[PDB]
Amino acid sequence: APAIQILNFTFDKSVITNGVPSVEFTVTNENDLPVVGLQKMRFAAAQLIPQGATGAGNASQWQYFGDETCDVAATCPGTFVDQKNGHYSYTFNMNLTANAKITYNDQLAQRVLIRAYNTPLPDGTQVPNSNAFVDFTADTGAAPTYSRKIVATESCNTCHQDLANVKHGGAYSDVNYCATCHTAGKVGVGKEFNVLVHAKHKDLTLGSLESCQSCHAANDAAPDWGNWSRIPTAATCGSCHSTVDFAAGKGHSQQLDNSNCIACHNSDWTAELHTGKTADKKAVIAQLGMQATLVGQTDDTAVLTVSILDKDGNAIDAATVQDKIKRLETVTNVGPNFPIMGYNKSPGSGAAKIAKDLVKDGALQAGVTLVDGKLVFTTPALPFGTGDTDTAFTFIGLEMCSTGTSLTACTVDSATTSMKAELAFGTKSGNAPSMRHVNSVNFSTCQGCHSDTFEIHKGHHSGFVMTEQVSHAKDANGKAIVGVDGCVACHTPDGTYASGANKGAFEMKLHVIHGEQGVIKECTQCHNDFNLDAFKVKGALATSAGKYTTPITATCTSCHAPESIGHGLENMGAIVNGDYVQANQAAQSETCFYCHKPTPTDHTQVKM
Amino acid sequence: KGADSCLMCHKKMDLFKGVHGAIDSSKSPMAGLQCEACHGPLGQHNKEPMITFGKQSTLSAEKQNSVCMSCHQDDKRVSWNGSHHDNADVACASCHQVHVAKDPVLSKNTEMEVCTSCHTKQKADMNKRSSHPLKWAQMTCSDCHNPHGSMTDSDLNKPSINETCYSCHAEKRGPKLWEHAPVTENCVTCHNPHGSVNDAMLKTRAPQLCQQCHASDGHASNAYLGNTGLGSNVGDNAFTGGRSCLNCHSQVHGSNHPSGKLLQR
Amino acid sequence: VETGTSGTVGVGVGYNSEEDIRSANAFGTSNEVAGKLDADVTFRGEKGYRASVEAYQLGMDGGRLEVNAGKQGQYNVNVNYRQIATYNSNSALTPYSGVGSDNLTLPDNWVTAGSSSQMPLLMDSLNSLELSLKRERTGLGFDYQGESLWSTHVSYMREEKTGLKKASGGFFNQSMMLAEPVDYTTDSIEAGIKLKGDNWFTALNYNGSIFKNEYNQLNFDSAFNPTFGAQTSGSIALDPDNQSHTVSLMGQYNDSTNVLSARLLTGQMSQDQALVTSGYGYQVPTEALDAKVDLIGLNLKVVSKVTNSLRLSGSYDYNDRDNNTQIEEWTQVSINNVNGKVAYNTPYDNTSQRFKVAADYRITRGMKLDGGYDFRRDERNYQDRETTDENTVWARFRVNSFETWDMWVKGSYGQRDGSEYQASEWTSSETNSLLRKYNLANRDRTQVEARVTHSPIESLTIDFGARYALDDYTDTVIGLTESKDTSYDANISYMITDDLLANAFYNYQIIESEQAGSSNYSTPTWTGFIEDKVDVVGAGISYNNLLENKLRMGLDYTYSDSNSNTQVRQGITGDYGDYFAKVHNINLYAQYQATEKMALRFDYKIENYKDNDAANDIAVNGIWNVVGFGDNSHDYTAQMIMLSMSYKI
Ligand code: HEC
Ligand code: HEC
Ligand code: HEC
Ligand code: HEC
Ligand code: HEC
Ligand code: HEC
Ligand code: HEC
Ligand code: HEC
Ligand code: HEC
Ligand code: HEC
Ligand code: HEC
Ligand code: HEC
Ligand SMILES: [Ca+2]
Ligand SMILES: [Ca+2]
Ligand SMILES: [Ca+2]
Ligand SMILES: [Ca+2]
Repeated sequence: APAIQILNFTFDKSVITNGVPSVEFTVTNENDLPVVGLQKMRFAAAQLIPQGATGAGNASQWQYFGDETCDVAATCPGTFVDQKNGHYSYTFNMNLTANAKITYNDQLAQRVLIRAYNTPLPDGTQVPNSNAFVDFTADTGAAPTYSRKIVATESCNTCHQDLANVKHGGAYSDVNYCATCHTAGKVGVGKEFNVLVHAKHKDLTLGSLESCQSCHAANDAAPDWGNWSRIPTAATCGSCHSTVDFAAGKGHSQQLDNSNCIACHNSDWTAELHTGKTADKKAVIAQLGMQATLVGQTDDTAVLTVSILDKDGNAIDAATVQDKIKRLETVTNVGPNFPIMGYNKSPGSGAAKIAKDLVKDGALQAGVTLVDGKLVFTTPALPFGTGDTDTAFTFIGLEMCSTGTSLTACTVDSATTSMKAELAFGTKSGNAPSMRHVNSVNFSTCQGCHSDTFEIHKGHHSGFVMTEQVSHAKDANGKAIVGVDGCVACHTPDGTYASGANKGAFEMKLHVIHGEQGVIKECTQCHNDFNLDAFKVKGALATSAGKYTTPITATCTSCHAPESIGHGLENMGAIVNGDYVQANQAAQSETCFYCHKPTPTDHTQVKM
Repeated sequence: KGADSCLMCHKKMDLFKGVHGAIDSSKSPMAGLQCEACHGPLGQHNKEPMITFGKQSTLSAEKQNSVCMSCHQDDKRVSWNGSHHDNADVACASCHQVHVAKDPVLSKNTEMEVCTSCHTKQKADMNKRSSHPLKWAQMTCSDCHNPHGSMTDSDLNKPSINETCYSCHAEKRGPKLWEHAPVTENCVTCHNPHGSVNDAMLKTRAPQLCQQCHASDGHASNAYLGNTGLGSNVGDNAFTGGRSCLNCHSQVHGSNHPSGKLLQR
Repeated sequence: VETGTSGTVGVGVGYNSEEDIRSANAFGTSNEVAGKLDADVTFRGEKGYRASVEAYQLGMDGGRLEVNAGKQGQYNVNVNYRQIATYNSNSALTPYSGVGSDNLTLPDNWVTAGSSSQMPLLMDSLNSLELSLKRERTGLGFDYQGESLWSTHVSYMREEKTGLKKASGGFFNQSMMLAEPVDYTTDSIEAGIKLKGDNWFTALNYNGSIFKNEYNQLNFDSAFNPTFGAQTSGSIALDPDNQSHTVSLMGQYNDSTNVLSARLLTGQMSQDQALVTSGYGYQVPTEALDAKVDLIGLNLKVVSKVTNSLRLSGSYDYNDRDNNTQIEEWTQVSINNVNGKVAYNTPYDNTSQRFKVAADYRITRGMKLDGGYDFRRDERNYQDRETTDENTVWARFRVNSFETWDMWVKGSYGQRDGSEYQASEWTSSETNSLLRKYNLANRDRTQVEARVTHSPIESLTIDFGARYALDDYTDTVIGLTESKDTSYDANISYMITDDLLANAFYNYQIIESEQAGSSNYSTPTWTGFIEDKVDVVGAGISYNNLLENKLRMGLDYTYSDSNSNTQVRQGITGDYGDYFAKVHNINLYAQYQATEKMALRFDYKIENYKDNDAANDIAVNGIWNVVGFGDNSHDYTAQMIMLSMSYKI
């Protein structure tokens, strides 16, 4: 019954006899038990040209001989042998000396690949699509002198989760397999891997791709990972630098081949100019922190005190860097588990969020003062209430003028950097503050795609770098959780400035934005859990201008067109785009989770 | 006195048309002991110790050099007494001969044929592809060596290997602003002074020579496989073809250019 | 005549074709037809006045002349002349004009391009040039001997060197082969005072050298489009006018039991040439250098006879050069930095001191044994290793007595080690931590040589020997790893007392070097195998016809095969192509003593020469980023003759 999860391969003997390849291997499952009865497999053979053999400055390059698919129940060109103990062997039909395109060379390091199809065993057990490969010397079958193992599947999976998702119907899950097939002669010019992948990511904004280390880092499965700086060539550099024609001498001096590139473009130069902008960024972000406190008053106002911190976290006299602050931006709301102040004025409370910049262009703004070296500002009165609305909260973003790794006095022409954001809580009663959940979405998942220096909303705003500076909770292993709970100070249930038109409420915003991105394919990419109980303190959410929807329905229709739900929604005590009072009367009358039992791993699950 | 008579018994042949048959100066025959000095008649032969039978050739006695040494220790025959020749039981007579006009060894057309009789290695070396022009006697071993031995290691006429090269290659004497360390230290860290298969008398040439000392990351430390069958011809690149590394680093013997540190200009 | 002018003078003329100028080395000159003027004449008869002039092959290369005069035993004044000339090629092609000049220019109609394959006017423009170097040394000397002890020496020669060298000027990777002009004039001066005694003598010598290059920089237009930096013309700094001066005091104490030799030496080499600023857009810290290097030497040798069975010797030598040129900040050009990379000059200092001791024990006349130990220590500046120390122990054993055989064999084993190896900070890019520059690395050099000569019959003799050396760098993991040299040789001579003499030789040598390197600036990934080998054979016949019209003639044959083969292995193995020189030399000579007061001789030599460098077998536009000189290969058969005549006068 226990359908096979993992196929793990061990190669015992691998060679070429008079030009015919032969492999003998062992297969075992996730608990190291032999796997017997394998039905369908594709076998591929290849050859590695070393650095320089094609020309000085040229990189190492595979030659793809070809593939054969063996089905035990049907055709199989070669000789497939099951020792019915976990051990197997295959002998190819092809003879490499007979290849029309490639002169087989007994001395080149050889490689043989296996795609194990998803065909189930004769006894009915499921087999997962798998892939394995081996590197061997043609005659002796031993480890070769040289290799081309540059990038590792782990690095791609940071964003793609499983490389199979990407192309060719899931047939291929290990980047070495792609790297071997995508070589000169096998695929078209321009689709070689050292050019194809760069070209498919160059025009993407993802922050992690701003540095070569998102794909080119030290890793045990990549002994050649450092080639990323040592093998400059026209094809691979030009894959990102498409404006240059080296042969013509347009945009660069003429380069009729790659003999000379390495002479000018030494490893250290290539490396710094492509990693330096990220390093500078981290270097400047690291210099200042922020801690804020927020105190409720008897007159329903709130005193916000902001404290700028040094590299080690000790407070500093803020006037010492006032001249370097481009914008210190605050946003204050009430009710962290469900903000009751809209971006504009809310239909209920009638209040709009409190948006105040503490510093603009080096200058303290109206109503802000310096006390013990700290910034202080007192809000207009806020709609304090009972329970959750006993807690007011404020989100703080800092944008500093900079140069390189330096903070500099701000000028008209000045570069900026968004610094570590801060989150602060305070109450009117003086009792302990309520706080929103962080246990369903960890900011760490984003870092994979967006980098640890995601300057969110840099541009029209100060920008927000989410760090443990905002953390107020820890996980199972005891590590600090960075949540995105601060964002709801603007992304309120009542939307942002269009009050529903852009579906601003945070419960929906990221979903709409990212449902339209083909890289996003599983809820596990942000979600470690769904906190469904949270809906129990939710009201209705604005889904178009001025009209509201019960929260579960609102969340699902971020991706699911309301009309496309066959079974209908008003049936379920739902209200979809009704007026405020109607919708929030029905906020807790939704029937969805009586049926729908979603997990991040499969959200379509149901119990009737 | 004089003893003018040893001559008439002997076949009136050994013409004394040469320097030691001359008469004017106070050395050798006149105002001196004539055929006594080199042979020795207290009581002349036809008479071993204190006797007049000095052999003087390749034949009988050895360590007979004593006699010509009483007369010839100038600045050049110093270090002779422990010289590789003296300790090899080589004699002033095996090289020089007095009893004919002008000595062959001091023709420079011939000083090779005499030296190569024992030093057979050099007779290979100056037939090699490159070497100093000794074959047709534009030069000989006296130009570099002193056969009587010097205080320098291979009996070179100058006090060190580099100042013996500078006597003819003064262009290369220091001090330059940016000098290549091996060149300054010892010229035969790269060159073979007798000859070589490779041009310019190099022990090794083109890129591999430099790659023995230069191992920095990049183009100095890559494998230049040359002719490969898989695409890389040997003369299709500036690293193995042409002058190899010297197409871009031509000043291999040093530079006096403000920007010459990489031996470029 | 014993008194008065006496001797012989002669002349000669010779012809040669073809015009490939390597033939000019075997021949006297380059010209189609040669000129010669030999001489040897002597005067005496004026109270000891003597006045000889001798002249070898004057009128062509190798030419020499020496005239002397004065009183036989008081003084002598001589004047000399020597000519050397080596010819390299006349097959090279360059688009540059002003060849042999300070300034190499392209036509004003020239069209730059990004590579030689794409320069439209390159082929059309190529003019032929001749690579060759010629030396003309004229000297003059006074020599005054004293009555008793003191004699003095003073001499002065001036060499004028002219011709053309191969040079490369480019901008970063764009490169042009340029005709570097050479118009050198180097003066030498010697002056010495010697005091000589019964069993001692002291000398005081002054030697001086003065190099003067006519041209001090080489300017050239760029055949290429301007690359980064935006230059149309370069300026190479040529060899600067320099000079060197030195005085050595020497002392010898002779004695039947012991002898002591000493040499003291002090000198200074100077260079004050103004610096090149053309084509250089940064500020020099000085308009001119004042580089000085100070030399000091000390030499000590004692050789004593402890008994007559054995002789013991010791030596000590010390040679220290201290460059105290003045350090400054020099702006280097850099492709990575537009404002230049600043570098300090590193004036290298070199000290050497050696200590050695030996022993020559004659067990028996005809059988001598010799044994010695040598220590050397060299200290250095600004480099991977501070100090290197070698201990070598050696011996030699000669055996002449038994039969007509005469044998001897010698063996030496030396270990070089030194201080901590750690790469310099003074390079622009730090070397691999595993690299060992071979002149600094720990080495074990062991060489053994044996030679035998046997002559059973008289009128024949056969000598043969064998040599083997091995430099093994044990702790070198990147760099030169091992170099082994093995030689054989066999020479034979004989005659049936026929009064024609014959000989034959064959010598063979191979030098096998083996190195490693690392593409990923770590542990090795490739290895290089170089094989530098030579075979040379020859035989000659010579017949002196005695008791007749004093004829004498001879025939000589020699063939050499110099050959290099290098191989690199990284993953696979590649090799460099043909690198060889194969040459046949035959020399046929014959002289007839016709007319008693005259004699005539006739020479005829054929030279079949063929050389090929696979790297330079390409055309001018053969490599895209370089402008070459073209194919350098030679294959020619040269037919040369000469007549000569000598009349007694
Ligand atoms: C053969 C064994 C393959 C391996 C494994 C993978 N790919 Fe592939 N792919 C292959 C071919 C012949 C082609 C056609 C292109 C051509 O003209 O020959 C492709 C195509 C792609 C493309 C798009 C190409 C385009 O024309 O723009 C992509 C993006 C691509 N392949 C990616 C990819 C990935 C991610 C791989 C493994 C994870 C992979 N390929 C394996 C052949 C083979
Ligand atoms: C994933 C999106 C990558 C990004 C980001 C960068 N590179 Fe890359 N590179 C990538 C792949 C999948 C490969 C081919 C691996 C193979 O086995 O064929 C490469 C290859 C290179 C190379 C070639 C090295 C060689 O041929 O030996 C270079 C020089 C290279 N990449 C450079 C480079 C730089 C400088 C990067 C950031 C600026 C960079 N790559 C990003 C995948 C990805
Ligand atoms: C006001 C001070 C804001 C805070 C704090 C945050 N966001 Fe925002 N966001 C804001 C506005 C006015 C808008 C445009 C209108 C709209 O609702 O879309 C946005 C938009 C986004 C989007 C959409 C994509 C885009 O247009 O770039 C995303 C994905 C988004 N916001 C996310 C986001 C997050 C993650 C924040 C805190 C971690 C956050 N916003 C804070 C206003 C404000
Ligand atoms: C980021 C790239 C997202 C991925 C992909 C998906 N979700 Fe999400 N979700 C995201 C955010 C930032 C939040 C709001 C957190 C808050 O404090 O308000 C949510 C919320 C939900 C919820 C509500 C439950 C909760 O944990 O708060 C649900 C029920 C939900 N998301 C469902 C869901 C599904 C089914 C997804 C894939 C099919 C999915 N989300 C992807 C961010 C992201
Ligand atoms: C006859 C009365 C002689 C007188 C007077 C001198 N020499 Fe002589 N000598 C004589 C003969 C017949 C020979 C030939 C010996 C032979 O074996 O044929 C010699 C030989 C010499 C030699 C050569 C020795 C050798 O190699 O065999 C020398 C160097 C020599 N003689 C010197 C010499 C001197 C210096 C004399 C006067 C001081 C003198 N000889 C007188 C016969 C006679
Ligand atoms: C070859 C094995 C030699 C032996 C042994 C000795 N001499 Fe020599 N000598 C030899 C050469 C090739 C020359 C050429 C001049 C030069 O530039 O080296 C000389 C020269 C002399 C001279 C002339 C002045 C001089 O060159 O110093 C003298 C006075 C002289 N030689 C004496 C001499 C003595 C005393 C020897 C043995 C103890 C001796 N020579 C041996 C070659 C060889
Ligand atoms: C290697 C590190 C070397 C040292 C030490 C010395 N020289 Fe050199 N020399 C070297 C090379 C690679 C070449 C080839 C030049 C070419 O055009 O291919 C040469 C050549 C010479 C020459 C001929 C050309 C020249 O530039 O003059 C001479 C006359 C020469 N070398 C002399 C020389 C002297 C005098 C040195 C120390 C005193 C010396 N070389 C050291 C490499 C190296
Ligand atoms: C042009 C086609 C070149 C040839 C051929 C070689 N080198 Fe080179 N080299 C070249 C440039 C443009 C540079 C850098 C210029 C700058 O301003 O940075 C260099 C630099 C070096 C260095 C210093 C840098 C380093 O890697 O340490 C060395 C030690 C060096 N070059 C050595 C070297 C060797 C050993 C060569 C053949 C084996 C060689 N270069 C060829 C341009 C060119
Ligand atoms: C993938 C994207 C690559 C590829 C594979 C390479 N480059 Fe290269 N490069 C890339 C970017 C996004 C930038 C801009 C970086 C910045 O300025 O912040 C650069 C920049 C350069 C530069 C700077 C010159 C300039 O535009 O001011 C150079 C010299 C450069 N990149 C060189 C280079 C070489 C030699 C490469 C192949 C080894 C190479 N790039 C690849 C993006 C990418
Ligand atoms: C000699 C100098 C060369 C060598 C032979 C090559 N390059 Fe390359 N390169 C060089 C410089 C001085 C610059 C400008 C750097 C800057 O502006 O800071 C460049 C630039 C590039 C770029 C960047 C494209 C851009 O300007 O946006 C690339 C991609 C590049 N160089 C690559 C490259 C290749 C592939 C080479 C040989 C195959 C090569 N260069 C040779 C200097 C030199
Ligand atoms: C100083 C040097 C002298 C002097 C002043 C004389 N000899 Fe005589 N001798 C000398 C040498 C170096 C040699 C061997 C090498 C050579 O011949 O050049 C000899 C040998 C002879 C011989 C052997 C036969 C021959 O010469 O071929 C004879 C016969 C001989 N020596 C005799 C001789 C006479 C008669 C002398 C004064 C009139 C005389 N020598 C002087 C070295 C020197
Ligand atoms: C034996 C030791 C060698 C060999 C055979 C060559 N070089 Fe060099 N070289 C050597 C030293 C000790 C140094 C000083 C720097 C160091 O300690 O490594 C150098 C320096 C250079 C430089 C300057 C580079 C810099 O400053 O970083 C260049 C450009 C250079 N050498 C070139 C070069 C070439 C072309 C060689 C063979 C033709 C070559 N070297 C051989 C020591 C040694
Ligand atoms: Ca905090
Ligand atoms: Ca909205
Ligand atoms: Ca001058
Ligand atoms: Ca010093």
